[PDB]
Amino acid sequence: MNLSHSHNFINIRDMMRWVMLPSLQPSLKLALEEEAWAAANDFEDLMLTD
Amino acid sequence: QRPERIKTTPYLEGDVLSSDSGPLLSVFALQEIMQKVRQVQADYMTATREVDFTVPDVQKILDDIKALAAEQVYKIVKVPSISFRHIVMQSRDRV
Amino acid sequence: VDVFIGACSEPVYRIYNRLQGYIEAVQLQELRNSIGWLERLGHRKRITYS
Amino acid sequence: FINKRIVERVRVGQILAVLNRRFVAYKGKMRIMDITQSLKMGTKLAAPTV
Amino acid sequence: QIILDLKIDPGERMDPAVRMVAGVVGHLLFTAGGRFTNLTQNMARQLDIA
Repeated sequence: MNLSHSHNFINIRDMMRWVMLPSLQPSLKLALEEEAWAAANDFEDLMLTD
Repeated sequence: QRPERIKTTPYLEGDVLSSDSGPLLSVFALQEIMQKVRQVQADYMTATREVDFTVPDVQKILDDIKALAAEQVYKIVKVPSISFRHIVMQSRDRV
Repeated sequence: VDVFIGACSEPVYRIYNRLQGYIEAVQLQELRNSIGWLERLGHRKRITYS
Repeated sequence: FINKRIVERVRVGQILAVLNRRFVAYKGKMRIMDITQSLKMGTKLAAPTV
Repeated sequence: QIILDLKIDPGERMDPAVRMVAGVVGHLLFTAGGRFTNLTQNMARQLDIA
């Protein structure tokens, strides 16, 4: 990703545009990561509360 | 091995001058891009943030992607975790 | 371009507003006119401007 | 007698009462370079001789 | 994806005839057609003068 040293030339509305573009490559790790994020949508299983 | 390189007539047969390759033009093309932006920023009064222009090793990068294919996110184990423990107190038959 | 509101003196702010009004015109048409004029002189005088 | 508000005593709430100058600032991730000297680069085409 | 230009250089001194011959070779090696281009609007202008 830093083959053209583009890590220093990105403004705040370009990295926000990447997180909203729907394109995912399904694999074993993504099928194992999205299940891990589903178990943390309450934060009480993360020892964090309000 | 290929049907198109069989050179029968001596028209296309000529002298070899130099050579080129894939992993050599990949490091050459990134040099000629980063040398140009380091040349016009030395001849004129430019005012930007200091960004170093180092040419990365491409062959080391492509090897390290290939080593990531041998990773294993799972693991083989004989027994599961402990997952539960008990604290004793002065009481018997109640913990 | 980030625009905010600060504080400067009155006879110096007119110099700052006229300078930034010049650079707003250079990006529009003064650069394209100057480079587009050397191509007409180098056509005439047998010069090649880079 | 000078009709210029050089020094006025003022309350501490009206310290930020002089914020009325619209400043136009540029981004940190873009660049500004002076190409005034770039209008002189160019070679002269010689005439073909015998 | 890759477009060419001219690289005016004052240090190098060539025969005047090598420019005029290389205005012919550029017109039958490159491509500035209706689909893609191999060369800039300026690089294709110095070939028509050549």
